[PDB]
Amino acid sequence: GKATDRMDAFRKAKNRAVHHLHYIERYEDHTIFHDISLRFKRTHIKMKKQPKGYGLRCHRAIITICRLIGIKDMYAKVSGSINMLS
Amino acid sequence: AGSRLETVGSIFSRTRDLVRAGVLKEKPLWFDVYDAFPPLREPVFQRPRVRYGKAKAPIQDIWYHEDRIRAKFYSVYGSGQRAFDLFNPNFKSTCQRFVEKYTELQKLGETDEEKLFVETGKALLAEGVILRRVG
Amino acid sequence: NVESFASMLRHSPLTQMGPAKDKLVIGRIFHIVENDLYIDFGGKFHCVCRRPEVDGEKYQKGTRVRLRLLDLELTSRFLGATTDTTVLEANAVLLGIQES
Amino acid sequence: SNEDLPISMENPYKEPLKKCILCGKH
Amino acid sequence: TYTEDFIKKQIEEFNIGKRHLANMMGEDPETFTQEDIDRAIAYLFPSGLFEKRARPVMKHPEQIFPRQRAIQWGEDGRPFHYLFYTGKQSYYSLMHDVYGMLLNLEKHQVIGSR
Amino acid sequence: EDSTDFNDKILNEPLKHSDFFNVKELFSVRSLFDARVHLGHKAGCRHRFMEPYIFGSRLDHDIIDLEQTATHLQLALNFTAHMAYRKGIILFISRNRQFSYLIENMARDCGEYAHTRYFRGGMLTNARLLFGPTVRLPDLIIFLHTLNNIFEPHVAVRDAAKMNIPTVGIVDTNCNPCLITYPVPGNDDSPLAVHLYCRLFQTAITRAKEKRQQVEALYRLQGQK
Ligand code: FES
Ligand SMILES: [Mg+2]
Repeated sequence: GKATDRMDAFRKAKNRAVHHLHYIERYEDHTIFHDISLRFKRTHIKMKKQPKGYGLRCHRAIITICRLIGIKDMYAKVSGSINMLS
Repeated sequence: AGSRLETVGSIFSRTRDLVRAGVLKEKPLWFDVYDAFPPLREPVFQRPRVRYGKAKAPIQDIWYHEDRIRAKFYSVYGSGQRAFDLFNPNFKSTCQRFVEKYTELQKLGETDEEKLFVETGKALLAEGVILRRVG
Repeated sequence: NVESFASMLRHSPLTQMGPAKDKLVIGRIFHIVENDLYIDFGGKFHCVCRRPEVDGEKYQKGTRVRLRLLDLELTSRFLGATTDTTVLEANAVLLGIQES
Repeated sequence: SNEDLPISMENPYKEPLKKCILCGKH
Repeated sequence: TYTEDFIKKQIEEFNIGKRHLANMMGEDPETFTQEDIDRAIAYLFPSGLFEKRARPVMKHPEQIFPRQRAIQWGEDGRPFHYLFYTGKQSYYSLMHDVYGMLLNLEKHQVIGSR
Repeated sequence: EDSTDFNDKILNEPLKHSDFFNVKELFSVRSLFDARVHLGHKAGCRHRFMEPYIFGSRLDHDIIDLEQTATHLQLALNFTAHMAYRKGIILFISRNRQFSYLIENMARDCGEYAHTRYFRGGMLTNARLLFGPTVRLPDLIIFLHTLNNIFEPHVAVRDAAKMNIPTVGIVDTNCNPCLITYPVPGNDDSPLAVHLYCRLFQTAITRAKEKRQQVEALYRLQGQK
């Protein structure tokens, strides 16, 4: 969301994200199905599957996204460029 | 709500998942019809690429055995005064008539093109066809 | 004993015609804008020939004429293009009027 | 099977390559 | 926005107020035209403002409120016009009618005006 | 208590038959060949994602395999009819100026809609602002010409997939069917083929509309007694 006032940028981004929703598949509704390793532009993300009780040990942003998705337990390591948008 | 991610998945996958998650309270009208009679290919967006190196398209040319005959007829004689009628599906051109006779004489047993080609022209001349050679 | 598509394509007039270069066909005028005459000759696209000066009156909608095709679709690829540029019409010469 | 299928053949209508006025001359 | 029900209530206030204004001036409510209304409103509410669109006015609601398009879809939700989703169903329905009359002519075959 | 029976007998019933409206009798492989539905563009204009539907190239002129068009056209006509039977909004789109009049008339005859003019940005994604907040968008879009006048995909193909609207399209050898739900490989240039498509979609829709009035009359008549 972009605007001159900060309160107006929060609305645009918030109301526009519900129209671009994903659906994330979860293994037993607590973690991912398998280990993932990709590269978006220059940013490397290597996520790993973990059992129940492991918790979230990942970048603070990923911790905040995972709670929104519903992933309780997963490990992730970010390398390359730490850009919040990539 | 909804999902405007045209590149991610398809309208069916994106709608099937949101309905099952609870976001969409009512499934759209077309949904029940698509699940019953789905298309042959799932409409997923895929970016087109260029072919490099020795890669080539699998498309092949459509040739027939009678194309060798037509190429020679047009070279020896060429398209006659008679004009084609492409509208008429069951239309036979002067060249096509020459092919039918040329092939019919091949069934007899002649194994050479020169003699078989020459004999075919004579038959048409006997039938009244006009065959003016380029010369 | 239903005819297949491979048999229709083999015995079709267009298929057996071969290269359209210097082929005499018969077209039908279906639209006329000023002198321009839009003609259909059983192909994918039409051809736009200009009204002859000698006898133009006879060229009205429905009139059947004689053509000498040059190309079935005007295409060409130019510097920098990834695909051919098509004009969506054929190239032909208006010889005269067909009389039975 | 069917006999109306096309065949793997080279272009019959292909025209000979053009030559310069001096082709074959010294 | 002004609905059809609102306009219908404005038509009833003008008709009643048109009979009051004739009772004030001593005229016949029946033969009381709009020219007499403008003359009575300028005597009772005299305004010398140079802009005539800023003076007191008592006209018919069909001449005051701007014309508005009717509703284009019903309860079910289907529009009433086949060229609705163009956004200019009236302009294109006219261009479609004119271009249809130019095709018929081909088949079977100013001083004051501006 | 009555909606379940009303819904099942009317909506679910046609979904149990392979061909409820009998649309396979409306056309044939020979009916398409006589309309020049097999004639495609040249090889240099060929699109990569249309190769599977190309039978071959005769003298640098791609030939569309009509055997696949029939199977693809059967699914589009069936899907089109089931949406008209369900009282869905159908919209026709084509930017070919040669056939703009023909298409606009067909939509009017079959009680459907058409958009053959310049497509203003936001007709679908920003509709509530252009028309109104209670507007109802189409439930099915039919592309008679998937390209615009600059030989590029129509913007509605992408905008329809954003709004989750299924699309039916007539894709030629120089088009992109990746985002078209039910594509029909066939010629989209000659007038003898466009008149056929319009005649087929106009008939499949008119049948379904009349088919529901018979199913409802029977249910209403049977319900009372
Ligand atoms: S072409 Fe110039 S020498 Fe053969
Ligand atoms: Mg095309």
